[PDB]
Amino acid sequence: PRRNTLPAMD
Amino acid sequence: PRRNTLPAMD
Amino acid sequence: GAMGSMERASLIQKAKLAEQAERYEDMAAFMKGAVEKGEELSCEERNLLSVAYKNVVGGQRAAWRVLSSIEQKSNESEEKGPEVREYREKVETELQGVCDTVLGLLDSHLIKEAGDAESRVFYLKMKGDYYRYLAEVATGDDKKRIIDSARSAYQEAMDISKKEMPPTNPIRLGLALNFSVFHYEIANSPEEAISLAKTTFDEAMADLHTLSEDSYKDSTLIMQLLRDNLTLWT
Amino acid sequence: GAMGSMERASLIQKAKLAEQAERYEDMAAFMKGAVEKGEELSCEERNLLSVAYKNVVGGQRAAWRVLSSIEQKSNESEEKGPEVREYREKVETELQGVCDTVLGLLDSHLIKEAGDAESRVFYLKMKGDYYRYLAEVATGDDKKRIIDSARSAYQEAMDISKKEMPPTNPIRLGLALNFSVFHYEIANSPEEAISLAKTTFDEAMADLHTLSEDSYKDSTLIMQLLRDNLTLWT
Ligand SMILES: [Mg+2]
Ligand SMILES: [Mg+2]
Ligand SMILES: [Mg+2]
Ligand SMILES: [Mg+2]
Repeated sequence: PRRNTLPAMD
Repeated sequence: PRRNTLPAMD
Repeated sequence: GAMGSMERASLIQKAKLAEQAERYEDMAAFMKGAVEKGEELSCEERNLLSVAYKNVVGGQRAAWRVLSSIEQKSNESEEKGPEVREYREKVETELQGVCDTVLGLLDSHLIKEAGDAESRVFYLKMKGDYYRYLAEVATGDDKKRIIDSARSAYQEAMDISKKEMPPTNPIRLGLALNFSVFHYEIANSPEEAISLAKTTFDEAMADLHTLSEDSYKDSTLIMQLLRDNLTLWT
Repeated sequence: GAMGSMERASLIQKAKLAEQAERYEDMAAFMKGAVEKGEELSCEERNLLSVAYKNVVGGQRAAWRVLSSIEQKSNESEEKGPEVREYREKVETELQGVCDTVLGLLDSHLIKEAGDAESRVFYLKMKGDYYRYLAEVATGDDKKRIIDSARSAYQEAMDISKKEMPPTNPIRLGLALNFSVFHYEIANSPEEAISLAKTTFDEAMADLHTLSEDSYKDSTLIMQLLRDNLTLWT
């Protein structure tokens, strides 16, 4: 589970 | 469901 | 050849790194440079060449089908101008360029040096496959000739594999799967498509007893793709 | 500018076709050409520019991380030669080139013309993001300067969004999520990372009552990404 950033890849 | 051919995409 | 100054062994190592990185354009360019060194390709190296170009052309075919679909829906409808057609043409031209690159590699000079059943059948399959991708987008006066260039390569591959390889050979099963689909969706021959896949499935089933556990897994994996197509078509 | 002869409206239409086709390199090149027309970008057009480059740089970052990992494992180990390092450098140079392209677009001249909160905060966020991707691969004497160029852009964006946008604004929440991650994994400031995400989450939660059902979904979607990071870090 990688931490989130925006926007996300397709 | 698409018919199969080889090789397949990743 | 931008790869002419790199070592063949470094080109092969970097194709494998590029697969692991999912960089298939780099993978294809590395394998193109390796082939242009002029030496025959090993079994593993053939798979790397095939895998690399199949992922590149696969992205272009998916893109082409999405744009062809939008373009058809806009020809049924509010005019939006030429943009859909122009972009579908640009992608299509790129796709044809990749198919021509692979066909040029097979013609200069992989096929004429392939003396073994497994190498020659492998390249003849690739030739049929990349003429088939050209045929998927062809509309002009050369469509019939393109289809026949696919059929001819597929047939010569089928003749050799029938004489030289067991019915369970993975390259032979992959060739028959693909040739079957050619009959179904390119040549308008769905009965031929169905007949070749049943016959291929049945003959390999009878040969499974001769196989090791790993060969058994390899072969049955491809028989399941044959069965899936038949379930879809019947 | 290879796109200089196409209409701005055709460049925008083809960026949307290229998204639907999953052709993000084409998408980015189309949006690059649109920006170079010199007109301000609309809200939708900003999203297309961001989406396009994020998918391109995302493929390169994933590839870079795989090669950096193989390269480290080979420096722990049987020497394989320079191929892993050379290929990781080539990808890295391509990645830095994409980040420099985006930063050049923001600097010439999107940021100086962005007078509205939503446009200026959006571009300042992008500036921080693309300095952050440069910082992910930087090792030399400019790493500290790169990190500070990210921090500085992120901070100016944070100051404007605090003065000009509600705590639930999706661009404000996205900015705080990304700025938080910068603290965590770039600036070695995991407590700052955690504090900004809790504070962002809490202030938006208190503002949710002012929102329509669609705005509510937009905002709560991004609050869930903030909560996931905090669950991962605590
Ligand atoms: Mg070279
Ligand atoms: Mg019948
Ligand atoms: Mg032009
Ligand atoms: Mg603490």
